[PDB]
Amino acid sequence: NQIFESVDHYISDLLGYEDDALLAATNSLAEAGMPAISVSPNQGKFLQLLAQLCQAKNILELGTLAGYSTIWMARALPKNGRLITLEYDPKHAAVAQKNIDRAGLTSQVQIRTGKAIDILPQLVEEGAGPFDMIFIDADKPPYTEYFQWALRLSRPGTLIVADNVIRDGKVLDENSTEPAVQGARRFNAMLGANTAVDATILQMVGVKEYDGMALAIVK
Amino acid sequence: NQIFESVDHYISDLLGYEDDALLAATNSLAEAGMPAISVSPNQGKFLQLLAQLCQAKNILELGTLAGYSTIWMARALPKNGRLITLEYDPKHAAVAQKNIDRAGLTSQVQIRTGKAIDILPQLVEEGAGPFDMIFIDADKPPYTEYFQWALRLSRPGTLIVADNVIRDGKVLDENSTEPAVQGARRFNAMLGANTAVDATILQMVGVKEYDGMALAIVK
Ligand SMILES: Nc1ncnc2c1ncn2[C@@H]1O[C@H](CSCC[C@H](N)C(=O)O)[C@@H](O)[C@H]1O
Ligand SMILES: Nc1ncnc2c1ncn2[C@@H]1O[C@H](CSCC[C@H](N)C(=O)O)[C@@H](O)[C@H]1O
Ligand SMILES: [Mg+2]
Ligand SMILES: [Mg+2]
Repeated sequence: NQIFESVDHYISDLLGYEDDALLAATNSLAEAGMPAISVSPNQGKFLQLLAQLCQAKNILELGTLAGYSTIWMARALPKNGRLITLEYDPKHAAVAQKNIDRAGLTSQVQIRTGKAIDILPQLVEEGAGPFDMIFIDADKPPYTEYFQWALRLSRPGTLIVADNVIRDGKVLDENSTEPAVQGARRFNAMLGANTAVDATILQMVGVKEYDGMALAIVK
Repeated sequence: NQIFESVDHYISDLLGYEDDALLAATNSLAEAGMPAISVSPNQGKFLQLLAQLCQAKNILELGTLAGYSTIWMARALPKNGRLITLEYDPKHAAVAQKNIDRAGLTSQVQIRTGKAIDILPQLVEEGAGPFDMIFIDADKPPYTEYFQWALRLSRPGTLIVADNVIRDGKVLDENSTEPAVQGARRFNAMLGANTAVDATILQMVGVKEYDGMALAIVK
């Protein structure tokens, strides 16, 4: 439906201004054959505000892409704050690095290249946590296991956000053949069973396909 | 539409459990001849999570109705925490008081029966602030002025949430003659012009009509 796109433009015209660095991060996707699946401008503003509510000094992100979400959240940090972002595809990591450098965030953002499931245990061994806010936005089948590692890297009060857990309502389909839909359903079931967090799922509409984000606070 | 309602039920089954006090607050509406306009269960859980992220000890609410939103937020408070809620309709205030008593929240929730525009300057005279979180959800035309009073009762980092600021996308109609739509448009314009806060509007779908909430953090 057109109405959600029109209302998103109305909102971003008021409260979703994008500077050159964010517009250049979006423009970088097509040039590198990367999917146009960044958070929307209004979702970026929302993640920035959540980071401010957390008084975030240390943020962990799974799934960098071009660093669009990364720039929004890193801009909530104090100058001595750090965002670690994990990216499997070396092409995406190099594009994201250029975009972070253009944004003047080189000293605040560490891009680690590799599988999230390989790097998360390294972060625990290094004592990189606890993170004030964790954004889970990589491949979807392992969301459930990514959340278990996120808890190992959390403090009481840590906010864990997981993107793309509604998928146009396809999570209602118990017989879905789509691995990302199966991954979201398994993650959502895990969150429903979890005693370590208070959580909800926010349905989200706008310029992107109908979807949702899970928000979880570590008790 | 049906999909948004079905997905809302899926989410509330996982993460939106309502105890007897919440269900009794909902049931009180039809018995009392009150409009069925409480926040949804999943919106209630979201407000509770935001109050936890604020580490709220002092909460202000405009517009109590039967106290449904009030119960969700007051349950985030520590035992020495307080929520002040403003309700113009003495019948609504009496119904909310019974519902708050049933929830065991009598000691922590103060219902003030009168117009918010009359009571807000009383709270300033009393030094009742600052509030960690403010929920604006009363009559719609004066939302703009309620927000100015909310800033007078805020600290740096206060979260201000305003419900019902999208109204099924009717805020796109500059020629709307509906008081609630004009109130939302004027508030949204104020919010886009306001240099005292960082803010967004979240589009919302689910069991209620397509709408949205404004979220603002005081600088
Ligand atoms: N196993 C894995 N570990 C880490 N990153 C992975 C991964 N599998 C996929 N990814 C990456 O996850 C990303 C998902 S898109 C991330 C979008 C970004 N958070 C934004 O909103 O701007 C892609 O860059 C993809 O390459
Ligand atoms: N001037 C005013 N001052 C305070 N409350 C007002 C008001 N005008 C209307 N109201 C009240 O605002 C309420 C709007 S409905 C509030 C719903 C409630 N927050 C919930 O989600 O559960 C009604 O109870 C109405 O009586
Ligand atoms: Mg995503
Ligand atoms: Mg309302």
